Amino acid sequence: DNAGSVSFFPQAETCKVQSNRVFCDTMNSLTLPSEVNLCNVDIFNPKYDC
Amino acid sequence: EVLAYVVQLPLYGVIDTPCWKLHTSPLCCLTRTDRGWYC
Amino acid sequence: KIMTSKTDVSSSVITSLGAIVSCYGKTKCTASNKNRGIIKTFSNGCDYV
Amino acid sequence: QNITEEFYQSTCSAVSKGYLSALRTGWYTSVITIELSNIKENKCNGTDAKVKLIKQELDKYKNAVTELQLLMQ
Amino acid sequence: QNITEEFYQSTCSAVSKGYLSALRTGWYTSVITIELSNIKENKCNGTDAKVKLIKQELDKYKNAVTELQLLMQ
Repeated sequence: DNAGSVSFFPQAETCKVQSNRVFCDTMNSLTLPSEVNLCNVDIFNPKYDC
Repeated sequence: EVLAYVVQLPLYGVIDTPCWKLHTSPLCCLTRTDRGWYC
Repeated sequence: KIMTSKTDVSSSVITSLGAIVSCYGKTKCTASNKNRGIIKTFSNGCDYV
Repeated sequence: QNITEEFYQSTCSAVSKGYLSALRTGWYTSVITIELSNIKENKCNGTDAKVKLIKQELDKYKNAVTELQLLMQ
Repeated sequence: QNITEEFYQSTCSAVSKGYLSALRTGWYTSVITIELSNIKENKCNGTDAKVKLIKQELDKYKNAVTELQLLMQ
């Protein structure tokens, strides 16, 4: 979650995970609406084109 | 008593071409996704 | 090839010689300078700094 | 200055013009060899006979070379 | 334990919730310098005159430093 929106880091390289704490590089991240979260529940959600 | 390795240098096909780099950002919502280096 | 979306989004992307400010929606974006502090607030649009 | 930036509000993108290029289209190989400046153990006794520096220092090497000889297949 | 998993059969996907983040948005640089504890050749003769450890050990260094001075441009 970026400010308001949602950042999406697609390559597994740019994100480091330790414990419960992620460190991601924002150099190539995508910025999505918080409505991509509705794609997990319904693939044809009319408020976002999954 | 003797070690031998193969070094591997790069060769360029073309040179002194003009290049450019594209960053893109949301437009409101559009977001260009052909981001990167063009040559 | 473009990536679309039916909702307001806001972010920034730092370029080679500056940055890009996507300021949209109820979000609050600005640009500070080390010496002068905040020197510009952003209205809704795509500005380049 | 060559490098510049153009900003397009139309697309909300930024170009960085002004780079000269090199596109790799092949490889150039070269076979480098190197020889070992070998030490011959000096036979005679030192302060402590239980210490064979020259021998251990070769086996330190020998064993490294061996461990590499197992990587080629 | 904070982190958990949810599975959605609707999409046949699984989320992993419960992560706190740090998103890198810039760089912080620092210039570290370091100095060489230099050795001065000690003039006198050893057990074997044909052996100058100190000189060769410097030329081992000097020449390494030189090979790096050739990479910056």
